[PDB]
Amino acid sequence: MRNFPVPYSNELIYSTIARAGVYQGIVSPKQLLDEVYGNRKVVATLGLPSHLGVIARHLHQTGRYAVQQLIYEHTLFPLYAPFVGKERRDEAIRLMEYQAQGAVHLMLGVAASRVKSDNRFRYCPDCVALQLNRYGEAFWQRDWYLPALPYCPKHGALVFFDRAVDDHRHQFWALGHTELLSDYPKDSLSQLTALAAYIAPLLDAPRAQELSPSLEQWTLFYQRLAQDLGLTKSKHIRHDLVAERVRQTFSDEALEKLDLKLAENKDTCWLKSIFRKHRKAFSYLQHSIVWQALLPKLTVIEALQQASAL
Amino acid sequence: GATRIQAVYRDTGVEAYRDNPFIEALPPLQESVNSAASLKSSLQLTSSDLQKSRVIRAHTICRIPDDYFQPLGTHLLLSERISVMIRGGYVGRNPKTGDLQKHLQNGYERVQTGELETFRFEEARSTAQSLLLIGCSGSGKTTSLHRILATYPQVIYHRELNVEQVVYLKIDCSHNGSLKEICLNFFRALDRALGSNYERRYGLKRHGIETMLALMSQIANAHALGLLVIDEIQHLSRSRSGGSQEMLNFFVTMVNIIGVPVMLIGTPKAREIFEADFGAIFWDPIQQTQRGKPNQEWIAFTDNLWQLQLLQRKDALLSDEVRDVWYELSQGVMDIVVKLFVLAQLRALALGNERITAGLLRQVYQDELKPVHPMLEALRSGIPERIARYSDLVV
Amino acid sequence: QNGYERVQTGELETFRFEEARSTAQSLLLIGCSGSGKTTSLHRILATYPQVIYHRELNVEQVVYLKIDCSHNGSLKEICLNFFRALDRALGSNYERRYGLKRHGIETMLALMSQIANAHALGLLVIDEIQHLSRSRSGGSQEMLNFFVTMVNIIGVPVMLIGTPKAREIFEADLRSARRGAGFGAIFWDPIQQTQRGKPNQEWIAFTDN
Amino acid sequence: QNGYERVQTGELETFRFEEARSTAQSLLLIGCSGSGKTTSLHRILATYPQVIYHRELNVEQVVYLKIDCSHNGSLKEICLNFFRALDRALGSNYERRYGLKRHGI
DNA sequence: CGTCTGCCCGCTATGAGCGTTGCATTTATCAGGGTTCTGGTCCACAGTAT
DNA sequence: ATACTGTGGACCAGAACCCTGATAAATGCAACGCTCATAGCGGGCAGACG
Ligand SMILES: Nc1ncnc2c1ncn2[C@@H]1O[C@H](COP(=O)(O)OP(=O)(O)OP(O)(O)=S)[C@@H](O)[C@H]1O
Ligand SMILES: Nc1ncnc2c1ncn2[C@@H]1O[C@H](COP(=O)(O)OP(=O)(O)OP(O)(O)=S)[C@@H](O)[C@H]1O
Ligand SMILES: Nc1ncnc2c1ncn2[C@@H]1O[C@H](COP(=O)(O)OP(=O)(O)O)[C@@H](O)[C@H]1O
Ligand SMILES: [Mg+2]
Ligand SMILES: [Mg+2]
Ligand SMILES: [Mg+2]
Ligand SMILES: [Zn+2]
Repeated sequence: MRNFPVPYSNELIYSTIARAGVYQGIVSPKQLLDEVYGNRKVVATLGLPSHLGVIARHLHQTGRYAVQQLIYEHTLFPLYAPFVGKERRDEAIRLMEYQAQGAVHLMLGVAASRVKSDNRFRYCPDCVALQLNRYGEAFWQRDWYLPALPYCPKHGALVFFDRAVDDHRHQFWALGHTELLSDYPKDSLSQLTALAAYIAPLLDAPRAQELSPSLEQWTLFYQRLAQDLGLTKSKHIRHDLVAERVRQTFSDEALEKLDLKLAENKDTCWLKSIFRKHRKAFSYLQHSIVWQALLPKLTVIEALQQASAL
Repeated sequence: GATRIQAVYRDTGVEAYRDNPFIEALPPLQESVNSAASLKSSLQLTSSDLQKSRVIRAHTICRIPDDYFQPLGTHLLLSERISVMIRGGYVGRNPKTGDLQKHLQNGYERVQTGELETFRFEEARSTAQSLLLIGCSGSGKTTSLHRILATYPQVIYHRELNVEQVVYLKIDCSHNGSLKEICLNFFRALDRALGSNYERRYGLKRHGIETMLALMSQIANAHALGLLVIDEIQHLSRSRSGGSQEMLNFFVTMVNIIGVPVMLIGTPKAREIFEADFGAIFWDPIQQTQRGKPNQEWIAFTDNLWQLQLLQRKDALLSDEVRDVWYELSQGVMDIVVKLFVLAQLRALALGNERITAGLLRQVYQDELKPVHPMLEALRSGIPERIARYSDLVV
Repeated sequence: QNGYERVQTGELETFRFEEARSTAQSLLLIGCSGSGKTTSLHRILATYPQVIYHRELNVEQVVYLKIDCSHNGSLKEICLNFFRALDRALGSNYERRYGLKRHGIETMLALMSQIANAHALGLLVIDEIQHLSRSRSGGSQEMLNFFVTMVNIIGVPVMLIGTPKAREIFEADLRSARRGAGFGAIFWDPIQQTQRGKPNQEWIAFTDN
Repeated sequence: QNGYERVQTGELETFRFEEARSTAQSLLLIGCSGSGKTTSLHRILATYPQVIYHRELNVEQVVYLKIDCSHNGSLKEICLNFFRALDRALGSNYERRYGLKRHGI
């Protein structure tokens, strides 16, 4: 292949490969797969792609784009990079440079939740006006495809349309504005919009590249925070004051939508598992909620730096 | 195929050429004072070559036709027109400010719905212009075009983008006016000027003709093709049933809709195709007298040619009689003027009389130029009825 | 690259990049039958080796090649005679690969322009050019164009040999007459007993030996 | 005539004459193994003469026909057992006409 | 004006290009097993009541 | 001070995706037939010398 497009600012590599067949008139997905990759066994994935390296070979002459920049700038890897830990981050980085697709998901065990959900093609109708008036092109953006938030950190809700990524495995699809215009207002929650705005600057932060704590650092950080905060039992939780603060900060409907409904009655709760000794990595949502409810005036990067340094 | 050149951007002084990389990576425009001297060529003739053996002095003479070029008045005008219509076809295809990307999105509809008038955007305009060249056979249409287009780098590579700009391309028609074998000629030239393989990708998967015509205009925009030249357009007369009009319209759509400039070269016989339905340039052989005084072009041409002799007993200077017989036999057609000189010298070497006279010119013309006699006789007669068949002069 | 950089800076006014090769040379040999047009060529070309192998490179320079026209006047069989003759000059096979029935004349004419540059041919002589006229495959204008486009592609010089009835084939237009007499035209005649006012010496020399 | 366009179109609800009507019914039979659901049917249907040839017309009326479902559950084999059983009771050759050609269901 | 000289003319054989066909290959479907993964479960220990 | 409530922690078994094998169904390519232009011979029929 002779003319592989450079990725736009804040774009997933899926959109770049999709445009690399619109720019040259390739219609059948098998021909595009045989040209770009050389195999017909590859699977299209939005977020955390594999088979990288052949993409870096096409962009070789433009010296800037290498495998590290593609991994850390045009994927969803920085959301999972710090929370997993130093042990598996390097293995996942090594694995994404070769032909192991599902092994990367297995190594990033937080993403290894077996079957996923909400694979419909999302978009934000307000950002597309800026995309068309600035570039002349429309493309998938990393803000839209957060793992569990169907919200835009600057405008609000996302307009879904019912086409699934897994509907056609080998097809790369590119957004078209004539098909796109199906905007209708929906219900909006300001608390989740604020959460999305809080969680957005993590993506474009260089600190997440080289800084990641471990499990015992996490539990020491949590126990020191609880002891200094003062709403604790004898080396244990009050189980009421922290939950009351969480309910004050966020409504029950928001947690029900986020699939993290609080369960006071049962002994097995995600918050309780967070407090107790860590045994497995947790998602970004739980850490973000804990940080926001317990540290109401500190940014994400500085909070992670405080958790990791000590 | 061709060596790629890393682009360095210049500062054009024209307001319209503000920040278009495709026309700042091009070599600068030249004035007419040096444009008539950038094309001149000649053969060396070291002064020690007159004393060499007869076989070496015979193999040296034969390279005169391939290395002697003299710029004329019309070459400057053709060069200026080509330069303007190359640099003016890029202003509507700016790659930075989202203007080339509006053209590549429209082209996917055309290859997808199989129609060349399908549009998604409406503010994507194109400015191409067009040209057409007509002249008699042997007048020098192709050798004075390969020389003009030899100052441009063809393939250029940009590092800020990831685009390989192909400045110009050249193909020619099929021996019949076929439809499927012009698209394949375009693909063959394109992947012989780059090293890729598009003939296996397109055109070998059993596509219909409209799909091929749609794919031909998209890969010509992926690489910003500045100029397209189709040689020997007179082959179009032998087309299939009604196929002559189809490509004549297609070469109009690309200039008007897609935006790629198109140039056509042919003989006077190809005027009938356009008459039934583009700017026109007409080329004619040199006339000895047009103002009532001897033409300066003919004097300059003969005077510069006469200084390329390896004969030992060469004449001091060209006399009037030799010039008159040289024009009488050749009548001004470019190919005969040089070939007659080459053959006269080649015979003067072997015959033993290392001189050039009028009688030797007449004898060589009578012996070695038999098949070309009737056309030159018709030209010498100057009767429109005789020229109505062949001799390639436009009435 | 240095020339381009200097012409963009402004030091050097002019620069000339790569150019294209000129049209191949061509010759026409016309003479009556029985004059010795095949024997002369086969004795002249016998002093040249056919296939020379170069060690520094990896090319087998085929110095010359000889084919002949087809009795049909067909244009697609003089594209297969090329492959058939070149498979005998060398030990390779090309009529099996490039001689399919899917390819047209316009595609075979471009496939034979690549194996004529992989092996750097020096000549291509076509014998018995008389057999072109009155062909049911196409008209006269569909072969007078095939010759022009074949001269303008291959790059190797071509030589054409035929009887004096082949003059009318190539004397139909200036475009083909100019190319036929590309490097002169040779017309052959039988020996004359009396030259000017004295008996010929060539006749006596030929008869005595 | 209604059935020709169903072949051409491929949709089995089209019609050309509205006056054409169907007057057929349906039956279902279920019983445990060993009850005699096959031999009793054979004995009942042995009264009728199957193929009857008409002289004023040129048709050959087929009173009844019996096939069985394929073990594999295939959809292309139930449509081939029909042709096999039809040309076994007529002596014709319809499987080569219809089954051999590349046809969708 | 009719048979021979031109004329007509239906017919016949040939070749290059385009449209169609049968076989082998790829692709898809389904059952079985399995092997680690993780998700909830019970046991022993620290701190509190008589 | 010592016996009971709560809790931290170590932990097995249901289970989900991957690998293997056998059979059925959807394409792609090499081969074959249809169609159109071009050239010509010989016989049968409109106007000739007799
Ligand atoms: N200005 C010139 N000075 C010297 N030789 C010239 C000049 N113009 C043309 N020639 C000669 O013309 C010949 C090249 O002829 P062409 O350019 O191919 O003619 P043409 O126009 O291609 O004819 P065709 O067959 O119709 S394409 C060479 O012998 C050149 O030397
Ligand atoms: N009324 C009857 N008198 C005598 N024999 C009978 C009678 N009914 C059934 N049979 C016998 O029972 C058998 C008939 O059963 P089958 O012909 O095998 O069909 P079936 O009972 O439906 O079993 P299937 O088809 O496998 S479910 C034969 O052996 C008959 O001889
Ligand atoms: N210059 C010659 N000297 C001796 N014999 C000659 C000469 N030219 C021709 N011949 C004889 O003429 C014969 C026929 O020549 P040939 O190769 O058939 O020429 P063409 O093919 O042009 O007729 C050859 O057998 C050859 O012996
Ligand atoms: Mg030319
Ligand atoms: Mg011979
Ligand atoms: Mg039964
Ligand atoms: Zn938005």
